[PDB]
Amino acid sequence: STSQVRQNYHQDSEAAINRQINLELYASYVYLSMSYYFDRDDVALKNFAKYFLHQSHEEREHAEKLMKLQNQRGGRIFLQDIQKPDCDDWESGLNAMECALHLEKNVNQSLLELHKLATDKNDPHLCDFIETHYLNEQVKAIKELGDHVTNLRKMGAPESGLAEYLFDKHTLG
Amino acid sequence: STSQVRQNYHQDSEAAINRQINLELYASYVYLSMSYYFDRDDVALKNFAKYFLHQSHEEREHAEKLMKLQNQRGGRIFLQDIQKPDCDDWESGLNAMECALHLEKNVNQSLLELHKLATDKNDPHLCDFIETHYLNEQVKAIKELGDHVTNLRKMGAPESGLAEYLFDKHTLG
Amino acid sequence: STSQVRQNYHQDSEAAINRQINLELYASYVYLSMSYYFDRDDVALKNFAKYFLHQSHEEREHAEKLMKLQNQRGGRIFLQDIQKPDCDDWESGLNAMECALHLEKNVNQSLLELHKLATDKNDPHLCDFIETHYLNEQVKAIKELGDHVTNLRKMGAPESGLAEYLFDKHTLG
Amino acid sequence: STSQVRQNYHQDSEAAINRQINLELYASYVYLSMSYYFDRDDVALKNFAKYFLHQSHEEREHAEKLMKLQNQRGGRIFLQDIQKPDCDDWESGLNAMECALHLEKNVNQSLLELHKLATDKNDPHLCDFIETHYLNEQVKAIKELGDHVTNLRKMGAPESGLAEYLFDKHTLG
Amino acid sequence: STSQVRQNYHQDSEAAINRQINLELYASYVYLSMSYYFDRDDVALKNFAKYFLHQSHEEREHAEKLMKLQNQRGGRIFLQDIQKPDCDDWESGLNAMECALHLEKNVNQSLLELHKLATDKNDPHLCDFIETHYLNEQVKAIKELGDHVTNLRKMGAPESGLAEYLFDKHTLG
Amino acid sequence: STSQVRQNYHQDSEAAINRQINLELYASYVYLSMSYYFDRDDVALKNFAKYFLHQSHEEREHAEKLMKLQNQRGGRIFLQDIQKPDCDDWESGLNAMECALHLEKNVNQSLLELHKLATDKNDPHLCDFIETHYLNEQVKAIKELGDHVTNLRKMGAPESGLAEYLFDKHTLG
Ligand SMILES: [Mg+2]
Ligand SMILES: [Mg+2]
Ligand SMILES: [Mg+2]
Ligand SMILES: [Mg+2]
Ligand SMILES: [Mg+2]
Ligand code: NA
Ligand code: NA
Ligand code: NA
Ligand code: NA
Ligand code: NA
Ligand code: NA
Repeated sequence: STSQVRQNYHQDSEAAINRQINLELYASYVYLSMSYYFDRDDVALKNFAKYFLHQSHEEREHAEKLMKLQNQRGGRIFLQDIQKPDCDDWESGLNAMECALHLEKNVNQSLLELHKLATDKNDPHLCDFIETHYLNEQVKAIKELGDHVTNLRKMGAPESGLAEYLFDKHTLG
Repeated sequence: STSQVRQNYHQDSEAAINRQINLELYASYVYLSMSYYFDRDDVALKNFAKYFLHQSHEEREHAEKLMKLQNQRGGRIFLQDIQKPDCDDWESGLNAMECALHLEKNVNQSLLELHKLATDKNDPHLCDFIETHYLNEQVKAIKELGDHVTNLRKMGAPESGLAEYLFDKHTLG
Repeated sequence: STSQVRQNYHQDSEAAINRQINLELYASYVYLSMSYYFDRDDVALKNFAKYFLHQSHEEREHAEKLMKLQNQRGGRIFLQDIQKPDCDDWESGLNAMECALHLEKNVNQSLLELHKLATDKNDPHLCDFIETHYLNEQVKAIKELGDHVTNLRKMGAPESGLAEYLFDKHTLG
Repeated sequence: STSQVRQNYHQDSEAAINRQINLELYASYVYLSMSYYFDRDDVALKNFAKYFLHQSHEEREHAEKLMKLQNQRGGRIFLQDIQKPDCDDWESGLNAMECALHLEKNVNQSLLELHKLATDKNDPHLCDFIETHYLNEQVKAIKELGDHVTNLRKMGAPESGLAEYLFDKHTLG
Repeated sequence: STSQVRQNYHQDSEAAINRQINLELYASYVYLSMSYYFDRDDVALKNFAKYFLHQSHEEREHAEKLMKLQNQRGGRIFLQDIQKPDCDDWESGLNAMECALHLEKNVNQSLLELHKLATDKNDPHLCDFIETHYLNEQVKAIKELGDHVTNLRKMGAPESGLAEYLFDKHTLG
Repeated sequence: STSQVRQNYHQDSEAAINRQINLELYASYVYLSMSYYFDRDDVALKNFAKYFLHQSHEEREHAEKLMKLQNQRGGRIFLQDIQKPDCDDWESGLNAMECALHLEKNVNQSLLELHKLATDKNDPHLCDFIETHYLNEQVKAIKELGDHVTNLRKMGAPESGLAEYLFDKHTLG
């Protein structure tokens, strides 16, 4: 039953990786929803749409890298349903950015818990994997989203539709 | 409530498009599962894995094009859960190819029903969208998968592991 | 007696590094033996020979990097005899691949013990060195060897000499 | 009061980062002093001057990267006075190299304490940041300075002014 | 005790140069603080940050040129502590620009007093050094900062966060 | 039992080749030790280190060519332990060069005895192999090492650390 390659890879770590895969696919789905919200004719913020579509594809890449890791370590991928996102209508550029920030922090928290588990199970390869490929990416993503939210609020989003328009053009464009 | 762009776009068509989006995302998820099955150390068919990963990304593209369609027509995207695939373990290159063929035919059937609905609602734009972007793609994909299955069976898959090895190399490589 | 550069470098870590150097040189020697086994006129698998020769040189590189580390930290290299490999005759491509897999897992285990020691001695530079340069290399090597073994067995190695021939050509060539 | 981006970032870590920023700016100032000591007409070792000026700029870069980190994590930079260096006159190429070595080891010790704090506060992002960007840089810098000091002493520095002259030319030039 | 190169270089001029070096390093430190203030997630004006970082590096260059001068004339550099800047939080783009303008005028005044001393000590080399490298630089910098402040105020900074956003984009970007 | 390719290849020649393989691997190991001795922070002669590392790799190449020979003739490689070198500390550039010279002469003597055996067994292929690939290489290496030793001694090595420094720079650099 044991993979010929498996070494120093705890069942709890394997399970946590499967959970993280699902979470990354979920985040991808959330970003896809946001992107196409901004593609609506009654919202029409092309660069918001592009930004979130880019994030969606990036999250899918993160999930696939975790799947690759799972196979590298001799664990077995078990996929679960990808839940639909919490909203169909994201209301505004600012609200979408805040929800993205919240999502990224939730993903980061899950990654930190995964690192804690890896550390507890004395799995330095897994710890280094998380550090190298995920934790700094998360910190940068959170910082960028925070910068965006700060700018939007100072510009007067979301009540100033001019604010979101010019943000779309000058930051995201 | 009505989109400013909406014209000749029936509610039933909008709903059918949302269903098709979900089905395309589901197919993408199935192909992702198959790809990483072939990436397992105890299966180790790199070109099967690559082939199915390519199909997964292509299905995602199909879903995104349907979402773009929905917004172009002034319908509203409503996402649903993406169900996990039917299998974790796809057993063999041949079995995976047969399941892919079955999936593609199911997707094609849904597209045909969508076309029938479009036709019944006198929506020529939608009809030609389906015809141009989807139906021929499906026919080609089904033909290719059928060719693959035929070759694998004649080669002696799945009991002849040499068969799958050489197919991986010479057809998919 | 203390090196002018030495800082936060425990004697036990220095000794463990010297042991790892020896183990890496040993692995290099094993791979050299395997390579030239496949170069025999009665075995004659040129790409097996090339593959194992590449691995031999890579292991030598790993040893030299550990020696460089030892000097960087102000430890002192103490070399030991490099034991001859366990076999002169590696029997088959499959058997050689299995022995390589076993060897790589043994090297990985030694590296994990070294990381544990570094962690216990609060030596983050050494831990990061092991993580960055060794642990992922080992995981990849083990995964690749496992893929090779899986393919050979499915193809019918080692009784099917056609199996090894075609593997030599299509995977290793 | 809490930054919107802040997550898993302890106040003690924030304070330790501010201290490290100050220490890096201090090291930059020390190297600046040494550089321009060697630029004096009565010392006139152009390549010593260039070497230490390069080190000064590098230390400034290290400080700025720590400031960037502080903002990335949602901590707040608090700058302090940069103390003047301990010497105006560094006496000789050898003495300057020894003082540089001592300084670099002090910086390294501070970084190791910072890593210990990060580890104790379960901050893997901060630990990885220190490991990736600082610890190996410090080990290399210490090794290089030790090599320089060894060469100077063997050449006969600082009493052999020919020694320092030829070292300036052939190693640092 | 007298440098072999020293000629027509008064002790008072040497002391005034040392004071100017300190002032230039101080200005560099102020600009560094401002830059990283604008890099905060709750301020997030990337081009303000870049502008002030550029100014910081330029001020460091000015200090180093004065140190080079000191050695060229055969004076001796005596470094002092670099005081921390007056603020940690610069409040706004406009406020930072006004503080920068005030700082630059203070630096200019010190340069003018230095020139006056040079003139009084009949040091034409020093006078022309100041004139060539510093005074026009100061005049330009003061004019640029004044233009910036004027624009920000007319745009409605600092209460109009849109003002600072668009200034960051169109002037500083 | 006899290789299908074996022709005019005496068992005594096969055994002597196996001994020579071991001797070449031993020489490689000696040079590796010397190289990393010169890489020590308290020795710090980078070009000595590079020179001996080059020699180490060259000796490995010589061993591999002998292994290739063995298989070409239809003999069978039997590897033995590679003994650790006689010293951990090579004391000086001059002492290392003298030990290298002694080693090379020992290798040359073994080659000459091998040639004598080949000649006695009327093996012209083996004789010309030795002549073409080994004997002149040895003569050149011995001459070069002798030149190095002569220069070092005349320069005043090993008591004149300046001697070794300048030799490292100008001959080996
Ligand atoms: Mg505008
Ligand atoms: Mg074939
Ligand atoms: Mg790490
Ligand atoms: Mg010379
Ligand atoms: Mg003038
Ligand atoms: Na992610
Ligand atoms: Na499709
Ligand atoms: Na290795
Ligand atoms: Na530093
Ligand atoms: Na200035
Ligand atoms: Na040789």
